[PDB]
Amino acid sequence: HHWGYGKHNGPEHWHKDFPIAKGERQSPVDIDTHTAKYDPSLKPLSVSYDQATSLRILNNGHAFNVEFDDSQDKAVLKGGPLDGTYRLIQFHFHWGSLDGQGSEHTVDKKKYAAELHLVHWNTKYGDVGKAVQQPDGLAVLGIFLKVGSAKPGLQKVVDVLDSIKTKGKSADFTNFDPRGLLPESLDYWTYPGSLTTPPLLECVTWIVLKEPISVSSEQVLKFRKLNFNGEGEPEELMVDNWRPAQPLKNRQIKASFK
Ligand SMILES: NS(=O)(=O)c1ccc(C(=O)NCc2ccccc2F)cc1
Ligand SMILES: [Hg+2]
Ligand SMILES: [Zn+2]
Repeated sequence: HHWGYGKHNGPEHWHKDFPIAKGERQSPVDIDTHTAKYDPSLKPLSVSYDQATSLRILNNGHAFNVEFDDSQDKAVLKGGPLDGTYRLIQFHFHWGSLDGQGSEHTVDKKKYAAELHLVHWNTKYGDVGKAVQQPDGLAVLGIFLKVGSAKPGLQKVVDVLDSIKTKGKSADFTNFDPRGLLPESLDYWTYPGSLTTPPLLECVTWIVLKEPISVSSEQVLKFRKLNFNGEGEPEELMVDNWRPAQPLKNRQIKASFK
């Protein structure tokens, strides 16, 4: 039926309705640090989230998204391997039922507890709808989460999860600063890829940060209390909403550091 992460409609079944699932530039991938090429020509990342305007948070049945006002250049990503300006439209996470899994990307086969995706779209295309149809329409900043100390900046997100427990629920989420979710360093790996959920469009330039952020066990626990199902339907805990690593094929992962 509609896609999910369960036994009968999970990643291994997506190819039936979305042929692109077996394409040439699918994500996520495993980052082999020893074969990644240090590219000295990669420019540093430029993150300008000072004028970011969050609007709401919603449970779309696959994860929870915090949406931002992208009507104009308020929160943008430039530099790195990007040509142009990409506006932040939303961010979400992928997590597991256990601390030893949750990330989509792996580093030397190592899985993290979760993964944050800050989704941006190329402004030269006018709207996200057009951007998804282009090979460089999207730029997603990936940040690994590992369990340890608490992340203050993540707490506001954690506190409101009860208001959006089931599919379809949304809550006003204004004045949230995404800068509180960034690690100290902006060193990254980059490669051409795709959305990790259907439609699985290959329109993404992936930028994965080397340094994970730490979140407390209690914070991740709250992610695990969300529901895939809507109100009044049988409870299915939202956990393990991650796609396993895809083959790298004819691609090269570049690194901005050595
Ligand atoms: N996990 S991830 O790769 O960062 C990712 C980022 C954005 C989307 C998205 O916008 N989906 C909706 C959507 C997009 C395009 C066409 C139809 C849709 F429903 C999905 C996955
Ligand atoms: Hg595309
Ligand atoms: Zn994602």
